Amino acid sequence: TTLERIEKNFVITDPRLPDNPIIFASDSFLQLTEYSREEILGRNARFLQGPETDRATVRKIRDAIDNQTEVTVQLINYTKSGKKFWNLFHLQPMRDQKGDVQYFIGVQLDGTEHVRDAAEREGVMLIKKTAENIDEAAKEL
Amino acid sequence: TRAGAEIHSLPNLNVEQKFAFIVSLFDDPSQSANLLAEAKKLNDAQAPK
Amino acid sequence: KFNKEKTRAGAEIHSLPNLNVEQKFAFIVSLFDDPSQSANLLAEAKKLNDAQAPK
Ligand SMILES: Cc1cc2nc3c(=O)[nH]c(=O)nc-3n(C[C@H](O)[C@H](O)[C@H](O)COP(=O)(O)O)c2cc1C
Repeated sequence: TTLERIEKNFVITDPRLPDNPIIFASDSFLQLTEYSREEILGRNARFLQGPETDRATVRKIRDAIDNQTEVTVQLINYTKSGKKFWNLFHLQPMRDQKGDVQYFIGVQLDGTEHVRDAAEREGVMLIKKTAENIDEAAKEL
Repeated sequence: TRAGAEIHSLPNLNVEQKFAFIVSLFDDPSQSANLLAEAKKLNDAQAPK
Repeated sequence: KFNKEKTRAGAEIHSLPNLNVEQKFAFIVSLFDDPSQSANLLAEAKKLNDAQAPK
């Protein structure tokens, strides 16, 4: 299917279920993070966080979800085995024709460090296009 | 109408049942008709009725 | 008497290796709430179990 043909790291969550759980995780995301579908479907994506994760950054994501809007930030995430990586992360809601929020989309791009300037511009372009591809692929669900 | 919104509109499915259907819809979208048929059957059965 | 069929199907769902406990409870409660639909619910559990197989 077209959603399965999207060769990027992403998850999709359902805010209408208690605690906004992951209901779809891409093949790339699972292998990058070392988790299986059985392990993380039904879980809030906060399991990616840990000791060196910046609290104020996580706060910005919380607030954007509360307000039902987009956000793009960078923060430290961990794999299952405990390996650190920087996540250039973009979030955005899927809405129906009346504007009601159906799901949240989240797209990840792994780095070894915080990026800025042209490197950041390129990464942001990649993840935002992907999110639009995901939204188009899932618009009947 | 979208599949997820339809699953959520059903009063008499519990949270786990709703989750299970939605995940199923996303993994095999070509089965959406069959899945929604089933969820409505269960919702009919679990009504206070 | 979908009684034997209901317990049979519940037993199988319980043993599916790629489903989590939330998903097992979803299908098992579904069966006991609508035993007539034992077959269809069993099939759906198996399709979900295969989709969650390791790659
Ligand atoms: C679609 C989606 C994808 C998410 N992906 C990540 C992620 O890749 N990394 C991360 O740290 N948090 C991710 N989150 C954010 C957390 O799930 C959570 O919303 C955040 O921690 C909110 O703050 P709280 O823990 O105080 O509730 C994601 C959230 C959504 C809705």
